[PDB]
Amino acid sequence: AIINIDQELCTGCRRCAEVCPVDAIEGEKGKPQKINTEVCVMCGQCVQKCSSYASYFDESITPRNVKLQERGMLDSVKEPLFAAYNLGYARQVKEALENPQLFKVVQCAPAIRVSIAEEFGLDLGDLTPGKLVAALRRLNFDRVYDTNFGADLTIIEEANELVKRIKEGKDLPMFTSCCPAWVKFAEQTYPELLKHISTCKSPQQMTGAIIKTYGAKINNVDPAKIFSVSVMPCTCKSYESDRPEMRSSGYKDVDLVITTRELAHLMKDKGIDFATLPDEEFDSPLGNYTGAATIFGNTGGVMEAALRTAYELITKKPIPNIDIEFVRGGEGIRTATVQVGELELKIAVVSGLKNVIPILEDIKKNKCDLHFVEVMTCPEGCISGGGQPKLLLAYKKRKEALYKHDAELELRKSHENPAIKKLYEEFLGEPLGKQSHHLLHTKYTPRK
Amino acid sequence: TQLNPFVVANPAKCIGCKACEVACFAVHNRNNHVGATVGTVSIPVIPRLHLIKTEHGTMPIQCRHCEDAPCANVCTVGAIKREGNAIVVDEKLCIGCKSCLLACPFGAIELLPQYEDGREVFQINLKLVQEPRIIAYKCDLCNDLGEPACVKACPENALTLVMPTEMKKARNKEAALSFLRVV
Amino acid sequence: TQLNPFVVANPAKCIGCKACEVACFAVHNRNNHVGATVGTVSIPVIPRLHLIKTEHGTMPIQCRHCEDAPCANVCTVGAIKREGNAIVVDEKLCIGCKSCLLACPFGAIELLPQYEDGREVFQINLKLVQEPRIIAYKCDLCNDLGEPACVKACPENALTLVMPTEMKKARNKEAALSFLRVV
Amino acid sequence: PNRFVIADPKRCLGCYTCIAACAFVHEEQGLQPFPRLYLTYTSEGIMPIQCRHCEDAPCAEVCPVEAIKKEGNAIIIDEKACIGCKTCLLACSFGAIDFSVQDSLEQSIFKDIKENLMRIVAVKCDLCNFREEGPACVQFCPTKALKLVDGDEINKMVKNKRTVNVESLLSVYG
Ligand code: 402
Ligand code: SF4
Ligand code: SF4
Ligand code: SF4
Ligand code: SF4
Ligand code: SF4
Ligand code: SF4
Ligand code: SF4
Ligand code: SF4
Ligand code: SF4
Ligand code: SF4
Ligand code: SF4
Ligand code: SF4
Ligand code: SF4
Ligand code: SF4
Ligand code: SF4
Repeated sequence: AIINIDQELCTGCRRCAEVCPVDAIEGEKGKPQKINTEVCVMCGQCVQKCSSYASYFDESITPRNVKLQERGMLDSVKEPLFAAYNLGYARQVKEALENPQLFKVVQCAPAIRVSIAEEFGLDLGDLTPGKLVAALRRLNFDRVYDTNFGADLTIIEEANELVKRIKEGKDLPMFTSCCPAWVKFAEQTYPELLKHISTCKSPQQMTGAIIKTYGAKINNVDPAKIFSVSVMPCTCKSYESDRPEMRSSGYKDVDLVITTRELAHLMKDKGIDFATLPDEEFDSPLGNYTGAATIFGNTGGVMEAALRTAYELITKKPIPNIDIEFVRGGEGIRTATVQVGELELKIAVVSGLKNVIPILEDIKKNKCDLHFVEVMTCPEGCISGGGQPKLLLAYKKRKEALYKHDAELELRKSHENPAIKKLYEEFLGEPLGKQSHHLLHTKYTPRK
Repeated sequence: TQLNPFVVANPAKCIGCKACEVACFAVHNRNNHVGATVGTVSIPVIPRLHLIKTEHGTMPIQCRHCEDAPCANVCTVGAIKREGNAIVVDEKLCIGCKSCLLACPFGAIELLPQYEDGREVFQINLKLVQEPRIIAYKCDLCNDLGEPACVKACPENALTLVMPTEMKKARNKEAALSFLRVV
Repeated sequence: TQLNPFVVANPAKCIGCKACEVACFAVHNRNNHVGATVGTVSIPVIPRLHLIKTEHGTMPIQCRHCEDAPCANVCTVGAIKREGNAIVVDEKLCIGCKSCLLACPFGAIELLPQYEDGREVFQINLKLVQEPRIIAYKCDLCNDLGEPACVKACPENALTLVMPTEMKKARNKEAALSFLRVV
Repeated sequence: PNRFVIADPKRCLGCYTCIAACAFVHEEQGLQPFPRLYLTYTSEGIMPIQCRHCEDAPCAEVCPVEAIKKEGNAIIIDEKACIGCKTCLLACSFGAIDFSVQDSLEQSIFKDIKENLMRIVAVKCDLCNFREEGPACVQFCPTKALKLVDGDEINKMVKNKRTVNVESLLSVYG
């Protein structure tokens, strides 16, 4: 029970059945609905199109005090409660934070810097990294890191995988595993294509594997009392963080995840304002990143970052490819062709999960061969996931802020990070060198 | 002096999504720190139109803005006045004398606590704790702000702002064309 | 699309025995607890076709099911519709505006109280007694039920159901055969 | 059933006499001075429109105060108890109800007369039941366009049309 619909508030308005990419909700034009939790793909977008908000001025329902216990939210938020509710993880994070024994480390996703500022009565899509890191340090967090380290790591891994696979072509139309909902859907309906999906882990799991093994040696702490919490803008990472095949060194790479709304609730409970907070910086050993890792929030950013280094790995000499405009969009299926290394690439990206089913078919993929296709279950990338707050019913402001943050940095190619060079020199050696295959990869074999 | 408009529902194209009340609550409470985002709402929610569901479907009901309004006449203090084209309650002078709830036959007025600057508003001398001030809430047809917000937020486009003068002319012309084509 | 059939009477063989109205009344009031036996009828009798007599013979007349029906055009509510091959009246949207009586030149529509479940229907708010509800009555060609009941109840077979397309073909063939046998 | 009044558009000049008579009779009686018979201009013909007295009303079923009621053989508004809830204006198909407001008058000769001469409530044709004479609209018309139809005139017209149809069908071809 993660994505549930309360039956004392739902009026059967059926508006949440028009955006579900699986049709996991069963009901009628009237009467309360119900979620088929055995087929649900956990996209989280049936939450932001719900508007039954039944108030507590009547005693015909629960008294709005036990409801916050069931939802798992904090007891001092007093926000309106809807019907299709996400499960809460704030109480466990607060209780773990109150413990002064566990070394605490938190991870920031590349959409928290543009979404949380709307929770405190500011402009829509305001880039405040320094205020965010200052608040996270003021939350009694011992270490704060950016998951963009794992983003650059998985870009390098995906580029190396593409260069390896283009030679001796074997499952050439591969897909990326950045979106756990897509992997869940592939397990659901197409078990015969579990080998097409690339074996790269998500950047969150990249940083989770790095912290528990490499991060224990950069400091003087044993890798057993470390407590890792990741702030991801999606209801999509909770299922990825507790799979039995998604751990290394015996311990979970990340303990539990919280959406942006939960972090805002924690900040409100701590009673600290946001405008007064000064500007700070992240921890240098595991928080340095380049511009290419910043645009994972918007669609087409993963493909752009992968291309920015695959081009160099293919032609071995620099050609300016920082700016690309044929892979930008917000709806439908986007495609482009790139001529590099005397080879043509018919690259494409898909917005939504229902849109990829046409070109996923084994006969439709046999005409263009679809050299590189990534996936985002929520439309317009992760910036419209279940973690982002409601808008009381836009999306362009956050992606424009992310693009401006990308353009304002002095590093564009996802290889100039000194942290990556140091990590390769000290810990991993070479990519895909029997050490990356243990920590940086996983095998998708449910076959259910 | 001319007829006042009033919003009316449409039971054929209403579902019961409650997405028209939230827009009203968000547009009226701009002084209680709302930023069109759930999470900045630190106050309980109070709409103006009320959705009612029965065997023959569901629809919202609200104030019809009567001309010889019973609610305005029974109010001894003088809170309810026809300030603009529509009929509006005044929050400064209301004392909660519940005669309004015995006047309006539709029931578009509800007594709820006031919330100003994001906090509950208390009284001077009552009970030993304090007690909140109770005000009458009803539709004011968004006279202070722009066009109505319950419309432009209905996904099915069911709510309509009807002026009772043009509708009569349209119905008259329809009847005249229907009868004159047969004789 | 196909032209609506309409039942017609042959006056040279009709007697006026009024055995055709009774069958229609019995066949349309199965929901009023009639068991094809006089004595179970607790409802006043209302037929659909109406019999009249003049100096030159007796016959009944009924709805001719006009294609460009004036009765459908006059009604502003829209109760009269062409549900099937025939044109029918709806007893749920009728309001009693007698203008449909001023449209039909054949006078096949009569405004009479509605009877359901063996008892007279009563309107909700009228005057201190309750006024009955009045609905239009006309021939609907028994589309919901089986074959027309006015036919198969006339002893002289004066009532005939005609198709206004095949009959024209028969007339054309007879005229051609009559003309060609002389030339 | 109920008695009402109908105006065939063949002999209506739009001379505004019936409208003014209906207004002024109700004014001198002591009721609202506004007319209850509306002249409408169309693409093909001009016909006055009034309250065809519906036998189920669609009016008394929406009034919350129960002001509209059937009296004698007509539908009576009972203005004293009416409050102004514009609900019967939604449920009238022909649009036979207007409200007693100065702006409800269209610009015409009648407006000039009423402005050179000198409560808001719903007014409807009450068929002039308070007057020993017939309706004022049918009586003051220069061309006698309007006519009052009873419960028996409908039956007479129906029987006449039915007999004419039967006799014609008999005489011409069986
Ligand atoms: N892991 C991971 Fe990703 C990163 O970094 C997030 O956290 Fe995304 C976001 N925002 C989510 O959910 S997943 C898909 N790739 C684009 S972004
Ligand atoms: S979370 Fe997504 S897949 Fe699951 S029921 Fe909601 S909309 Fe459907
Ligand atoms: S949107 Fe909310 S209220 Fe409407 S059917 Fe879905 S869960 Fe129920
Ligand atoms: S797009 Fe991001 S938030 Fe949405 S399902 Fe995929 S990983 Fe989760
Ligand atoms: S409750 Fe307020 S508005 Fe109503 S009558 Fe009393 S003072 Fe007037
Ligand atoms: S509150 Fe009721 S009585 Fe007062 S104007 Fe509105 S609908 Fe009429
Ligand atoms: S018209 Fe305006 S004030 Fe009235 S219910 Fe609609 S949104 Fe609210
Ligand atoms: S928004 Fe429209 S459809 Fe939804 S409850 Fe309101 S009136 Fe009905
Ligand atoms: S009486 Fe019934 S059928 Fe005749 S016009 Fe009125 S609504 Fe239509
Ligand atoms: S009721 Fe009269 S006018 Fe209407 S279709 Fe039948 S015969 Fe023609
Ligand atoms: S066809 Fe049916 S409805 Fe018409 S007169 Fe005959 S029995 Fe009555
Ligand atoms: S049953 Fe036949 S013979 Fe008897 S009255 Fe009717 S049409 Fe004439
Ligand atoms: S009195 Fe007669 S002619 Fe003059 S406007 Fe009235 S209906 Fe027309
Ligand atoms: S306006 Fe008068 S007649 Fe019409 S519904 Fe309201 S009270 Fe009844
Ligand atoms: S006002 Fe209109 S709906 Fe009501 S009885 Fe008169 S004509 Fe019929
Ligand atoms: S009957 Fe009397 S009240 Fe009705 S329209 Fe004619 S003059 Fe006016």
